[PDB]
Amino acid sequence: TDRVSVGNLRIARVLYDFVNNEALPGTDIDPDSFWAGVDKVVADLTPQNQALLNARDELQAQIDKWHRRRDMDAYRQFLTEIGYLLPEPDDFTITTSGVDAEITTTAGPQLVVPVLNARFALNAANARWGSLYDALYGTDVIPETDGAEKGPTYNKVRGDKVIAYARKFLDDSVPLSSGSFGDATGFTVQDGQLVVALPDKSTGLANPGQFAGYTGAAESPTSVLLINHGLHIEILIDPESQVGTTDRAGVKDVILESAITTIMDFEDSVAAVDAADKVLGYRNWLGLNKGDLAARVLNRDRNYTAGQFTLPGRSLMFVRNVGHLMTNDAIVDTDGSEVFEGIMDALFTGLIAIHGLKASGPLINSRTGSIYIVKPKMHGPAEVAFTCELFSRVEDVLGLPQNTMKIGIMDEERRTTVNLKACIKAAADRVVFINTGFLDRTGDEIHTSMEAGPMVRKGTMKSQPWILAYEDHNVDAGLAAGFSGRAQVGKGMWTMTELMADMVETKIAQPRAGASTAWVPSPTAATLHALHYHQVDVAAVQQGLAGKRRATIEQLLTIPLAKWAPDEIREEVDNNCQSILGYVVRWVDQGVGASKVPDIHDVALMEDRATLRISSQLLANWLRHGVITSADVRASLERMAPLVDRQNVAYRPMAPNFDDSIAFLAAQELILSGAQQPNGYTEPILHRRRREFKARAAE
Ligand SMILES: O=C(O)/C(O)=C/C(=O)c1ccc(O)cc1Br
Ligand SMILES: [Mg+2]
Ligand SMILES: [Mg+2]
Repeated sequence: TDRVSVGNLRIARVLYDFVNNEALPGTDIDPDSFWAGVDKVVADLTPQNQALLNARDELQAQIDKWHRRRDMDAYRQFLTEIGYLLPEPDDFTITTSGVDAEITTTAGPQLVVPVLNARFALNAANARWGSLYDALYGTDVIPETDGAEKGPTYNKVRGDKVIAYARKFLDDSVPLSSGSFGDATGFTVQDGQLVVALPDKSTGLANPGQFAGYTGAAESPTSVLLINHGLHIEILIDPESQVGTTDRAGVKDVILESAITTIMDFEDSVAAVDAADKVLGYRNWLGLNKGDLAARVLNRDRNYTAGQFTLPGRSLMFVRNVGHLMTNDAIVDTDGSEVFEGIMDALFTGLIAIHGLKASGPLINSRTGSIYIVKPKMHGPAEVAFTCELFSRVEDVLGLPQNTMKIGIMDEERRTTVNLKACIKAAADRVVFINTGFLDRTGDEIHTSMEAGPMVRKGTMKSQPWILAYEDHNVDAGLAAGFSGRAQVGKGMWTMTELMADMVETKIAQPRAGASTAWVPSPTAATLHALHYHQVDVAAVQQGLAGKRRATIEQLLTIPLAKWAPDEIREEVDNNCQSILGYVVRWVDQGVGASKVPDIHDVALMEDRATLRISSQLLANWLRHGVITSADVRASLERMAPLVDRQNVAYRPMAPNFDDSIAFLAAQELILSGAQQPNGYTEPILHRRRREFKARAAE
């Protein structure tokens, strides 16, 4: 067989060769003891890994039959009875140490990209610094009304509104003692503080401490760096430029620190179903931790006059492993059982990250000596304990000190939401953030209460009582554990990549709730979301909330049951079957784990496996209570399958041959058998069908 024999494992050759030729050299770990640890850890941990998965199926099975009989008094008592709801520990504080300042202190956007896409990943690590002019001019933040519409050449009417918008931002972030940046006619620093020239007057910063440094001669600085809320603002002064020649202070651009941290993703935004897929990922992740990823390059750090100092130039990177559910046949055991993909990610992504700790690739990742892993889709504290013990064992195999691997706990399952304090206590010496995964969180809420009744519509979940408590309950728990100045309190993702006007308008709510950070789709959306953290003082908002328990158990357990006309239904099912179809074609046919599919209302939504978990779970729920039928679902399936194809070279249509499309027939499975996946997860059906398409295409 092609696989390579090591203890009780048969490792696919391509993985085995990658780890030996690319990963291990540099880490001073002997390739034979490394594989010995791998075989040993896997054999050690697979049992209670599988035990925990059975506990999900068991706890769930109790809930399902409960609702086909049975109103929160009996319910809450029954959940704590069966071990779902567990006791709350005593108040405590996290002890995680040696964490980069990006996570303990700075507040600001958090970006997520698929790690299998290298040029995206390059742009994301490069996204710690972003032009504000390009994000304002490039999007709908400036309305494309009047004579300010983007064209094939640069539009100057639009250009000055960019400048005026940024001039205002400068006024509301770094105030002058008297006057406005819009009437600014010169910049210079004389005797250590910057003097801004005005028409008649000359004024300085109201707080002269927000001056951080500059480029060029202090006479005619090529730029001036400013700080506010720990976030850096660079004004590039070069009147040579096209934009510089027009601006009344020679200003070329306004650059904001944008992507403070990025999350390189191995889970819901990627398709990776055999050992060849994971190694493109792993190779990209290795390319980043070395600092030699190219397609062009990672950018270097930036230097300033204060003498000279220097700032980070790339976004500090996390990785997101997969959770505890899926297996992957990149490794099989002697009788053929696929090995748990969560354990593989920890060993392999961990080993790789030793390179992002040294320079001999040239570029360092963590300056405090930590490795940052996000663990999605945990179900309770005991699942957190296991991830901890798993990381502790990987550390031994890899020879690094205990607790180098830190956790990014994802509050995206119901059983961790109501036991959140127990969860963070479990990781208490490794946690570096908690984050409301509200899409994954919504799919669990539906699948957990599937037998309770018909669910409210998808749009309506945004305002349901459970969700609102869930968002405030997380911030409560974080601050009560010491997260301020220690660990990020993080919130969820803006999916609408073309509505930056609405994003700039409404996403301010998240930092106003005390979020240290929130998730972004793009380097551009990251820059705009950064405007929100110059407005709101996240650190001050956090202190106004400590103690304030604005949420109880009963608000978290309120199930979004409904109580609709035959227009509101046919519009929901069609809407759903369209975003399911449009995501799954690119998923099954091309191994693309994230795509922008316009919903029914011509809104470009960025989909992943969480959003598809909500959609398919939803129809699934409406089918189980007879809101609609199987043939009605099939109708909307066939109704829209022509539409995504015109909405979509080297691509495969779906209509009229619905039987002969593994992508179409997968989407149909995802709904019609939707209810029977463990916790409504979508990896099984997607992984079996992705591998199927490959198998046909190889014949
Ligand atoms: O809230 C969650 O479930 C969470 O973890 C976020 C995502 O997984 C995600 C959702 C949509 C999207 O377009 C990109 C992503 Br990265
Ligand atoms: Mg999620
Ligand atoms: Mg302030």
